Amino acid sequence: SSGFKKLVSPSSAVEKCIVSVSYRGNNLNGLWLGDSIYCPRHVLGKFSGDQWGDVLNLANNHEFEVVTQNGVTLNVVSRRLKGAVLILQTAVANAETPKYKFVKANCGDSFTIACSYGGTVIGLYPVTMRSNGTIRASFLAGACGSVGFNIEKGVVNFFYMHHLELPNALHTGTDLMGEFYGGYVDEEVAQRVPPDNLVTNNIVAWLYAAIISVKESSFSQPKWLESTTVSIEDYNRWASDNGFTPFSTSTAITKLSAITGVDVCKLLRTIMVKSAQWGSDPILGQYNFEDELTPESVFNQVGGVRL
Amino acid sequence: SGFKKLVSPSSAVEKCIVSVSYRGNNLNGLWLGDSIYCPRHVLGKFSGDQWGDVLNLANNHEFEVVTQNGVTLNVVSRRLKGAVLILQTAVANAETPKYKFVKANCGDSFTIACSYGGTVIGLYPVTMRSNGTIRASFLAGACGSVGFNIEKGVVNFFYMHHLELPNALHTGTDLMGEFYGGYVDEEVAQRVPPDNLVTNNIVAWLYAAIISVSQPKWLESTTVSIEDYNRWASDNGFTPFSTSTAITKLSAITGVDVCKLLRTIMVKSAQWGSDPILGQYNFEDELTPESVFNQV
Repeated sequence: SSGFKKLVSPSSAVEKCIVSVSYRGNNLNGLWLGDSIYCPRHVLGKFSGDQWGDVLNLANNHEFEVVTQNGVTLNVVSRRLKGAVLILQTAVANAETPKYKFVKANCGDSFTIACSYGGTVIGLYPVTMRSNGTIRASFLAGACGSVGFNIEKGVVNFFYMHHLELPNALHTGTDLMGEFYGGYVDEEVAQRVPPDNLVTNNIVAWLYAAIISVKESSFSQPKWLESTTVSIEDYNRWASDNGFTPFSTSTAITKLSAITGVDVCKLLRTIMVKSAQWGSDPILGQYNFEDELTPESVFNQVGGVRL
Repeated sequence: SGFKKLVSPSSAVEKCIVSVSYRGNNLNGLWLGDSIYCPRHVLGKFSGDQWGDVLNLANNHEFEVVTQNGVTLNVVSRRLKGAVLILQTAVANAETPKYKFVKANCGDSFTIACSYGGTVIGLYPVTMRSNGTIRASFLAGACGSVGFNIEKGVVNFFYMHHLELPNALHTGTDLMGEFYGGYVDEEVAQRVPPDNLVTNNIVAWLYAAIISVSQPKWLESTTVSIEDYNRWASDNGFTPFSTSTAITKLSAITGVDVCKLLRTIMVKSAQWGSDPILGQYNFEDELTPESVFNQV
């Protein structure tokens, strides 16, 4: 095991914003910021297609039961839909809304999931936005509405809101503008589950981690680190045909290429070599690629290494 | 997997983390009731028997304690408890959550409030290893950072950072002041015993696999004795198995016996093969049985 962890953001500023939203026997989590509550529209019931708007018109404000964790019932005074997200307006604002921002997550981007049940955050864990717009989480009945976020420069960044479980340990949701990741629908129908490639830039960061942690107690470089390079332009051609995302320039990647000495390309060739066939000498104890440790996460933890 | 290594939420804990500065020295503290718990070495480097004499020379006003809100807390009395220093604040922390101090056992996992200057900048899970150490993040958070979890509405505080070892290893005490693994707060040579793989956690991980799916391509159909397995354990770098309520329950969710799993470990241990378990070719020993049961 390494000293390079998949860090989670502290949840103080988010917990204050999570509430439960109930509508005619349906229950899930909502996100309270200002005088707006964001939650998945299916709290309205098992609908589909163009039914939502009609259902909303027929639904009534007072039928939406919203309760804070402190046991306070909030009154709803207006309702609307943005994409697959229902935004309920509260009579009074959340006095402790933090500085926040709705951002769209890319492939590889990592963030924290506030696993919630009944409006209460019961746990946290990191996840990465896969290539097929899904994420690998640990949700249970009622987890719907849980948000994905991180904290950067004192601003809460909301990237995700959980909507449903696509069979087999997979889940999907929207950003906070209401746009589903990928293009899956909040329905119980088809699961055209697209390609989930292994993120290349996270492998690079992870390899830079193994190298760094190995150098701390050895003189010799890892027995799996190739000496021959390959081109950025070249790796991609191989990636698309083998299930790997396209390598992209990253300041974080740069930062620690200049610190370890190794070059990204020696690492890329390593990916090819070990992908085609993994030897019998593990990287950080593993005989399989680590896909969710990001360049930024590795760089931020490197400082703690004994010089 | 859709079993994950869970981290506990931190709001309640963040309201109790503070900044404790002394004479040049600086680190984190835990404020509960009207007490602040922090490592005693904030006093400086001392040994054996001198901590007590050193404390008596200190002026409570030399202890600068600041909350995350920037409020300065006035220290009114002090004491030592094991390797932990405890300061009394003029006022009680009116936002003290229900809590309990518990000693973590080998294999227990909890969350580290990665803190610097009294601020939690991140969170990460760790597990208590057989030798009394925990593999933290290279960015482990300053001394005083606490390890905890939440169970049935109560915050359980198990650990506090005291000293760093190479390879991101750390150790410290419980909140009663007792060191894990018998280490001491001295920058001196100390023996660091073996870090064995946690059997009980491996077992829970396997069940998570069975459930992630018939009887699997590597599930082994043969059985081993418990005392037989522990026999082979003490000389292969493994922890002695000790069944619990959580384990017993996963064994009921699957028909799979616990001994068939103990077998699968022995086999895969000396020679794994090319049959992956949860897309992995190595053991995951940090996913506890309670955590797996809770995720089903």
